[PDB]
Amino acid sequence: MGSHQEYIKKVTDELKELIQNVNDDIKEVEKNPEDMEYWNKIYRLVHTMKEITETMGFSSVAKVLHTIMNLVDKMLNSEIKITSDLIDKVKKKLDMVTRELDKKVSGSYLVPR
Repeated sequence: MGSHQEYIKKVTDELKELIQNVNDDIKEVEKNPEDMEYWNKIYRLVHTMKEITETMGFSSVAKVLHTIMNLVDKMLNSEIKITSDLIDKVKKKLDMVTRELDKKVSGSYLVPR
């Protein structure tokens, strides 16, 4: 393989740090739901996670991050508004990214082969 494995190693653990930063930011949104500055950060950090899993080829993982992109994009506009429980949906999906990385060693996403 004509690729640097050392790069993939870094990107894997930077993803855990990114999940930590976003879940810490979501704590401050549970405090201030209508904080568009915090949702600006979370959108752009989840964008970086999405780009990572798309460049790894994981469409199932990328789908989870792709839901957050659309979700938070709409939060920026008062037309849709930020529901308190909806912030918990963002959090729970972002929590799931770690548990979805747990499948990364297997790769058997329901298909027989």
